[PDB]
Amino acid sequence: CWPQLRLLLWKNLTFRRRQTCQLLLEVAWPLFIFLILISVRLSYPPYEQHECHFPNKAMPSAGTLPWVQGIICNANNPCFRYPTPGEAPGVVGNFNKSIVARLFSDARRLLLYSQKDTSMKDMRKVLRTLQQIKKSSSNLKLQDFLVDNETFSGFLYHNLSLPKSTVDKMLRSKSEEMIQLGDQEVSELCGLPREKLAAAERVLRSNMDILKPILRTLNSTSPFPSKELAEATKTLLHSLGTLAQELFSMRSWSDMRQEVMFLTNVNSSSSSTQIYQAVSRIVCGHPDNSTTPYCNDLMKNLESSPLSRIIWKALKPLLVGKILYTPDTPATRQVMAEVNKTFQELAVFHDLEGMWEELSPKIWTFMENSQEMDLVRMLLDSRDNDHFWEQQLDGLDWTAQDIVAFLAKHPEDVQSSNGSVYTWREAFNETNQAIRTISRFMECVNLNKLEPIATEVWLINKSMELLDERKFWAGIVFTGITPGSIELPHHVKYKIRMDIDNVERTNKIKDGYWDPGPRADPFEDMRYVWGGFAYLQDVVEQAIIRVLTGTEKKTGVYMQQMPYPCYVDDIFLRVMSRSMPLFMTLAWIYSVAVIIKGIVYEKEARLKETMRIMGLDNSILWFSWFISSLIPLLVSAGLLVVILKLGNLLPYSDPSVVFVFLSVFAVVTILQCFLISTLFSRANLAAACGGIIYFTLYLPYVLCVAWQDYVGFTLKIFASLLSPVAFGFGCEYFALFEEQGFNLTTSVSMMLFDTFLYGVMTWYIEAVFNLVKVYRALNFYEGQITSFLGHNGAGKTTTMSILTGLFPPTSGTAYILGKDIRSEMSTIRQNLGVCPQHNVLFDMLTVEEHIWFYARLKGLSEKHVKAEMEQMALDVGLPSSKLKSKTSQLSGGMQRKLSVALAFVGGSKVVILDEPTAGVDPYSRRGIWELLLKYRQGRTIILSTHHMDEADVLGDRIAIISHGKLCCVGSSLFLKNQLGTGYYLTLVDVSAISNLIRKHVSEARLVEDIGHELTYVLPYEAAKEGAFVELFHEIDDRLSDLGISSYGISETTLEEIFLKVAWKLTQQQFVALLWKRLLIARRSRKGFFAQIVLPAVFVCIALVFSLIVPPFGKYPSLELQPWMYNEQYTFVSNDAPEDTGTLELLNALTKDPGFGTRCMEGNPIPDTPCQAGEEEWTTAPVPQTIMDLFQNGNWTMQNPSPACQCSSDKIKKMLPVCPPGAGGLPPPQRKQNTADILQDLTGRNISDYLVKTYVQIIAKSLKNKIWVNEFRYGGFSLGVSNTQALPPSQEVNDAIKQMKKHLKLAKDSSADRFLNSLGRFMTGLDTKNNVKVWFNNKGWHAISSFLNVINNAILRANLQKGENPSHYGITAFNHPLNLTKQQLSEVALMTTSVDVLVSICVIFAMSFVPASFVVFLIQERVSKAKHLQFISGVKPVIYWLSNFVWDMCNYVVPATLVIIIFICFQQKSYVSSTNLPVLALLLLLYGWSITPLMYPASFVFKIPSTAYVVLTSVNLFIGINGSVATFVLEDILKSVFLIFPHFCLGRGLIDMVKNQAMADALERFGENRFVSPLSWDLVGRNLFAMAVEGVVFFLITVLIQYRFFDAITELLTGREHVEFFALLRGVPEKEVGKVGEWAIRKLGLVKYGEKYAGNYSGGNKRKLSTAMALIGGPPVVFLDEPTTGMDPKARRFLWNCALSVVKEGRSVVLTSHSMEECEALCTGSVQHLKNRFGDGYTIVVRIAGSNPDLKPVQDFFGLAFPGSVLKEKHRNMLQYQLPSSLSSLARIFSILSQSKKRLHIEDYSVSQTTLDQVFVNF
Repeated sequence: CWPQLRLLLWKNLTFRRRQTCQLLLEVAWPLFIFLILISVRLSYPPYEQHECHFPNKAMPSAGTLPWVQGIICNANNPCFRYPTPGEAPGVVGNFNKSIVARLFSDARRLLLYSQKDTSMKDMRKVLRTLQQIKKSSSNLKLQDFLVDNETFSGFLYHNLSLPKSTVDKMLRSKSEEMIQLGDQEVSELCGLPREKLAAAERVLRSNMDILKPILRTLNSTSPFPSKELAEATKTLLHSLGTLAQELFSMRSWSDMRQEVMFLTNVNSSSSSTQIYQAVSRIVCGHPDNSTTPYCNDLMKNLESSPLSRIIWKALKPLLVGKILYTPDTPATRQVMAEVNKTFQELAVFHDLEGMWEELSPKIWTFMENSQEMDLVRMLLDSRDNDHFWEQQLDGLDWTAQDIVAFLAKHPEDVQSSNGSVYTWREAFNETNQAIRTISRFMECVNLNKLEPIATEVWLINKSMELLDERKFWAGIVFTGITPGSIELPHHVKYKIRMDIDNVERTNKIKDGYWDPGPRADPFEDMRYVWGGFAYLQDVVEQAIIRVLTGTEKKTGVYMQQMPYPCYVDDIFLRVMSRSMPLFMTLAWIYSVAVIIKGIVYEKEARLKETMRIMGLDNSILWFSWFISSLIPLLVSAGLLVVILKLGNLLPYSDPSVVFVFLSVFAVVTILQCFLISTLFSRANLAAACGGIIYFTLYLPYVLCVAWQDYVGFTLKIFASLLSPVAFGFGCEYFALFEEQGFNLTTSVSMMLFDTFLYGVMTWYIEAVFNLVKVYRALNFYEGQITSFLGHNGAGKTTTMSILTGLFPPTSGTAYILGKDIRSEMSTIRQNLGVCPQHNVLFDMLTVEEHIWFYARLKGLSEKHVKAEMEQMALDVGLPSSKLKSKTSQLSGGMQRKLSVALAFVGGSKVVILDEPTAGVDPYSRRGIWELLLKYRQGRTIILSTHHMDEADVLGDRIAIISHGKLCCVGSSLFLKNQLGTGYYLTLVDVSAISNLIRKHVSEARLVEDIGHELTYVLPYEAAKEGAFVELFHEIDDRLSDLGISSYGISETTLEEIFLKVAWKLTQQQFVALLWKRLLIARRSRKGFFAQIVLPAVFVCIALVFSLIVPPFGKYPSLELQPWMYNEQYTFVSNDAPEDTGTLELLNALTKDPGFGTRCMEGNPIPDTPCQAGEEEWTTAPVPQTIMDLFQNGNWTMQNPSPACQCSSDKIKKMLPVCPPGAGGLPPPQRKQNTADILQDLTGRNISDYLVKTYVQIIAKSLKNKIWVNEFRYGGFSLGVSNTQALPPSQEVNDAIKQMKKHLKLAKDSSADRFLNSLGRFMTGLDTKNNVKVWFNNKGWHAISSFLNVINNAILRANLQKGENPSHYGITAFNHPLNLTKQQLSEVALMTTSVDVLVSICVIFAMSFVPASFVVFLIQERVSKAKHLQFISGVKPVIYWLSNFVWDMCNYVVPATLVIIIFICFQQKSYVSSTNLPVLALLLLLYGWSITPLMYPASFVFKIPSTAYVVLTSVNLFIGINGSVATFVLEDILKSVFLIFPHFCLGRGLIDMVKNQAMADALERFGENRFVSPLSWDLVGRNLFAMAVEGVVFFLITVLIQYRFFDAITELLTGREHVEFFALLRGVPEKEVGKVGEWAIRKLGLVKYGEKYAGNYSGGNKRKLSTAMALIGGPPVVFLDEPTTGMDPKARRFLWNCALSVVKEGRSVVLTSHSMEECEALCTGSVQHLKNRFGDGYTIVVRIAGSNPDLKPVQDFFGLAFPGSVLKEKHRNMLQYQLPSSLSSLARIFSILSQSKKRLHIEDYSVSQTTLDQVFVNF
């Protein structure tokens, strides 16, 4: 029915709104978490990087110069964008224009040409002709020695005192001047000017010396004596011109000098960036211990310079690196010597330095003076040969140094320096300085690194002695056989030992949680390049192959990795896609906690029972709660969608799918709320535990997704028991579809199936947890109230159960319901109102909002609802509070009145009331009575109560039920007439009155007497009128004569007719309290067994997590390093097809061995041989699409790609790269073999194909969603290097040999060794064939395994037909050696998250027993125990001490248990007194300390069972904060060691320091010898003492703060109940077993109220409370509410006990809220108040037959009694007051008798004013 659902929604939203506290937090919490997440996002901006290619790295197998260039130049993996020249499929290489390479090539070619230029022989022959044809013909400035055939004046001239000229007349201080002039002025054609201007001594001698030069022609054209000599001169001219052409074309020495002077250009040279630029230009293209102090400061400067630390640490292991060696057999020694010789090819400088030193004097002597030197002097000075020089030098291309060469410096003298200073002297000094610098730089580099040592232990110790010396590179270990130089194993496996800090960790084969990226960081990620491991592997494999096969080198291995495409990374986005369920379910867990609080609060107030009683079937109210909870949850889902769609958080989101998924999850979580709400009662505790349980439900998703083991039906069956796991699966699928936007439909279907199953389970568990009634005959006539009483058995419960108790047919009675319907309840339920004991407040929904809501639910709007206000106008007049204080909670007192008024809504015609009045009796009860009388005196009413005073005052027909069967029924006087005890007369000596009353009338008798009163019983049935009329007058006369004060009259109250018809004391109290605690510990299984067991399982789970977890410091793994990891395939490209060696390699690859070592029986252990896959050339069919064959061939074969990758800048920011839209190039042919489909990329561009294939495979993985990881790890491409290389090695060696033959061959081992080393170095660069290897650092150890496999293939192809390639093979491992002291200590003090988690779990487990103590203390603290002991004279200090002692006992016992569970483990419990006793005392002190800390919590908290969870959460938070504080360091540690007051945090810190100290001790003892460290050694004692002292302070403060209901012990047996209640106090000593029995003797129930386990309904609880009230004899006993509660017969028995206790005499004090009992028991005297302070006597008279006679009865009542009042009057019955109440009862009684016996009347009774009305008047 829609209106009732609408009203339910209205009330739910009123609950959500009016409190105005929960709703604000509800709205803000999702907002708060979103603000935090946005802060995190803006703290982690996306990082976008372009695709990058990596420059090729050269291994030692390649040229040594490329190797050095690679280690120095591309040591950073720069990420050049475009494909580098080395990435091309053809010839590899990057350092083509490098200056060093140009220098080396120029030097080699010039050396080859110089000895083959046909020059040396040419000048040798020219000199021989000079010394043969012209012989000694020397023309020096003053020495013209000429030996010719006298052709051109072939005569000798000498320079003596006199000028000698043996030609003609000499003619002869006019002689030295011309000598000096000739010494100075001699040139090509200056003779005529010389002799024409030779000072002033001409004329006399000028003729001879000016005519001789004419004949001599200054040797201009003279050199033409013979044709052969002229030809020799011409060929020498040509040869030297060509030599000059070459030495100018090289042009690299000038550049070398340029950078050399640039380094030292100025004194204060700038080395910030110019030095680095110059270095990079020279080597590549534009894009501690003290051995020698010079080297020490050089390397200090090198490492201290900016932007050089990485290169410094890459170079240091190479120039002071050291190699170790295990084997010692002659063959493996030969292999190691081959490695040594391969390395030593670079050791060519020391010999170069020695040769420079040796040859500098020779070169200097040759230059200073030589016949050829003079020949070249005179050759470059002429008129004709100079033109030949000019045309030759500028012949090929050009020469700009012609003039400089012509006029170069000569040893004769210095010409000039004003213009420029650049001469051969400068070149000589510069080269000498450079050679010296080279010597000084190189001598710091150790040459030899050769040391063979047999035993591995010695290898490890020497490695230690080297690492601690800062001098070590690596070591190699083989597995050989007995000493033998031949028959070396054909399948050799080896391991490499080297520092962990310079190698990739061998523990993991992958990166774990894969993330997109190139991962090419050399500082810490790519450790195989700068650590030298790859170089070690290359050299060892090269030596092995060379020794085995014996062939030459002819092989160059290079390294490259795939260019990872352009991408934008958001690790934050990955974290969101992984764990946004956590945040959204945090919002929803707070929401469900709020909803759980609301629903459990509604249930606890018993409002569900009220709703069930009146209409409101379970299904419809459940649906109303359903919708009310959905509304806010759907709003939260909608705002979550809005926020995620916008703000650049989760774009590419389809609103429909996300919204429907969120809605279904909202429905499911609301259902989970309904499930977890089905077994809870306490509101706040229920909300907290619902939050905790939902959080626990969420946890296992992480482990399920991480392990993902045996995926299949297991996932669905497990999700059928858990919603958040299914939601997380759906979220991961949505994140998957985001990138390219098990089955979602199947997940939703099983989610709905789970929803329905959970709903039906909830229903099952919820199910499992004139009225006439014909039964042995109740009749409730229309009109007037109808009471209902009963004591034995149900009596009342059965009636409510049958009428509305979910027991429609019956409850075990006759099958007759009543109301002549018996079938349909809805109509009467609309017409029926029920007011049970529990009230209806509905939180702060005003006070009258309940009225309108109930009226609308039952009645209708408009007219009907209007009635409420007018009836409200009669209900209570409180308009000021109505308009001001609407809430009912602050309106205290009328809550019962409000409930009964709400019962009078709609049809208030068959209303039923159960104990309508309960509280402050007088005013509230009178108001309820007036309300009932003035509202519903129209039709049937049912009323049930136990006070039995409401029944008498109310005008109603009482009904008495004893055992279901009716006992009596009718009006008060009606039933009293036939079943009423005598007529009570009270007065306030005794024998005188006794004989005055008894003798006058025999029927009178005594019943009971107590001080200051006397009661008598006069039966009225037998004879009343005569006795009274003759008795009271004389009673009053005697009272006047005697000392009696007054008297009064009472009738048979309803209860009796009901019953008949139906210092050592301190130790004593301490031991008593300890006995209580021991007894409660023994019993109360649910409160202590769990507390003792679940800490044990928590410690056990901590133990298993700490044990099963693999060690975190175990780096070495002995990985066998196979080229497979799980399953994959690679590619082999036959680039540069020339059929020169490459075919051999490829056919060796394509054999039974395949790639590596899969021979014999499959030597690799894990992968097994698994020989499968037909060796076949084949490919899968290509798709048709758009005829890609020629579509992709449209002028696009080598350089361009079939498609492009769109920039992922802003339109799409996906982690992968833009998909081209096609499958790249057509799939090349594949090779099926060795269980992996190899690929071939012959004649392919490679780089683009690699990127596109990577994109395709990652897309396929995203489709299948196998936790996407990189598949292809690399490959290799064969081919041939550049053919531009200079002639082969043999040519260079032969040229060096002929050079040795020339230039005074020296057999000493100084020049021959140098030239041999230089030849070997030059020949090393030769590479007949070369290969390139593709790798990727993402797959760890791929580099090493690929080197292994490629070198194995090279070995296989190099076999000389000896046998099958299968037997030949190689293997390579890596194994970091045992760590040293420093890093072992450092890792022993690591974060050790295992230690943190175990400490947190153990402290969390142990922080519970104090919680048990606190909950026990608080539950006994609520006005039950504390004040009880106060009344007992406890001096609470001793009680606190006893509780303290018991708490520590009941902690140490769990302490012993938990230490036993640790004893189950071994390491944590060491045998001696260093680890076990410290831990035991640690736990004992933690118990001693934590429990006093939380004692104050037992004061502020007002409700038990929630302090448990509250303190648990606080302890968890404190432990977590301590753990993170421990993790703050990873900057003052002292501040950490200052927060002692947090004992839990301190104890956790002590646990972790103990663990780390034990680890340090064990590792130190294992590694070497050390002193035993004690746990307390200068650390433990101080902190334990300070912790104990702080506990003392906390105990003191809590005690001083302490200084500045019924007490029933729960889960306690009747025996022990009474036992302690006897031992409570009273100094029983040995009477302990008596006084308690004495107590029972007053209260009886030796067995019925005793031996009973637990506690029973309030009756026995109050019985025991009153029994324990009178522990002994006190002067007074105060009783507040002596019997309030369920009182079938407890009233009479308790009253008898109280009046007996008064009989012994205790002056009991009563201040109960039940007036009738208090003033019927207590005596100032009640009789005096009700006689003198009361109103007139109440008269009730009964009339039969016809009512008319009511007219005269009142008439004379107003005549004889002018002062009279009437309060009640209906057909045939009426009531009178007569306020006068004078002349004693005698006169009025007699006159009424003599009148009404005459008129018609038959029955009457006169009573004293209602015993409570006297106070009501006040």
